[PDB]
Amino acid sequence: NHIDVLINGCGIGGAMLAYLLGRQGHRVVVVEQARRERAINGADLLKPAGIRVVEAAGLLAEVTRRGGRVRHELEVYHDGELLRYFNYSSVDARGYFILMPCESLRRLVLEKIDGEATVEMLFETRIEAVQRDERHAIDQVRLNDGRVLRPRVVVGADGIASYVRRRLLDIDVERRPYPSPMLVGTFALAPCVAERNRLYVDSQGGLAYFYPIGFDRARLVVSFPREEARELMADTRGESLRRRLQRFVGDESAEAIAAVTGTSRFKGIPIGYLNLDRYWADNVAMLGDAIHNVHPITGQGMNLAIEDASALADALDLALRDACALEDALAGYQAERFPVNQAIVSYGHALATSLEDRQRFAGVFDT
Ligand SMILES: Cc1cc2nc3c(=O)[nH]c(=O)nc-3n(C[C@H](O)[C@H](O)[C@H](O)COP(=O)(O)OP(=O)(O)OC[C@H]3O[C@@H](n4cnc5c(N)ncnc54)[C@H](O)[C@@H]3O)c2cc1C
Ligand SMILES: Nc1ccccc1C(=O)CC(=O)O
Repeated sequence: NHIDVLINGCGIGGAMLAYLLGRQGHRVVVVEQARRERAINGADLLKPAGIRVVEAAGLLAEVTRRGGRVRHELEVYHDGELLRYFNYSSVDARGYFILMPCESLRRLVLEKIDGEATVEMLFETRIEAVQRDERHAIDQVRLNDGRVLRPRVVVGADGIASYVRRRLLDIDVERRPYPSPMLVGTFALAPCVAERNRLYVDSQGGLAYFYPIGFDRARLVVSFPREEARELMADTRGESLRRRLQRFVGDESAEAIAAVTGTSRFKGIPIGYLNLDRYWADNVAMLGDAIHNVHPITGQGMNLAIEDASALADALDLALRDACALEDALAGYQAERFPVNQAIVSYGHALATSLEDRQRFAGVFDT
């Protein structure tokens, strides 16, 4: 019943890790509490560092074949006037980003895992209990199907409310909510949205970000102070939201506003602030939202899960092929990822708290 790696969670992070380890013939069991087909919804953005992972995994061609869109521009408006235009390819030819729904990319990765004979995905399954040895390493894990496994490594890829973090590592994280929630809705695609990503903010705390997703749809991500957000979502025919948008979204995006036909299909987006001091202990390591939570205004939640998965796959491959001890590989993982994750967590908070103040917001961008 010896395996190399037990991964708790089959989100984008855990799926990517499973796939990269499986490609090397490592014996992997992935435990996921949900059904495989549970349509989750998540982040839509891949940044250059995430794209590098997807490309190295051999998946980049397939991403655009399945509705992923290459982009290299963003317009940012404040109080209806253009504050910044960013052209990410204006120095770096490979500066581009990709818009790809998390669930589409995850389905692609699962299709690859289906072809890897050393990886076993267990859906509608959870860990029940673990047993530690005299060195304090997890050596036996019992699942709620009664299966017992003996993994060399246990990974928490189990997201924002990580079971591994809370129940195996005994970490409690301080909750510090933001006063403005964020919501995302999917609408018909207007030509203006097809043309260029446009982010709008105003001095009263409003945010509206319009961008295309898949072949023939568009997202609108909004943020308002909580009580206002409540009132705008309550008028379900969308008239209050559309008129609030018209206060800070100019006519370039008028057709995108008109596409907002109601509010009933908006979904909340979680908003945390976290970067754990330790990404690992003993033979247990964590990735993605289990270890950090970035403000979703950064767009980077999926991207950082993928970057972490790739780093952790590198570290675990070294340890499992006996190129170094596990504790040294896990320390190297943390050395590599902690600074990157820390910068984006700090930057997300700096963006979210500067929105209303035009000069400060611009200053956060310039870095
Ligand atoms: C609707 C929505 C919109 C979002 N939009 C944005 C955005 O605009 N910008 C942004 O930066 N981020 C956004 N996010 C956050 C982003 O998707 C996450 O950062 C990303 O999914 C993290 O990936 P992960 O693999 O670490 O965790 P997840 O994708 O959360 O995957 C974790 C997996 O673990 C499983 N799991 C949990 N507990 C257990 C258990 N006990 N046993 C077994 N399995 C378990 C879950 O079922 C899940 O499949 C959004 C999230 C949502 C839901
Ligand atoms: N990148 C962003 C910038 C401002 C507001 C929201 C987002 C996102 O929410 C993108 C995503 O869905 O990953």
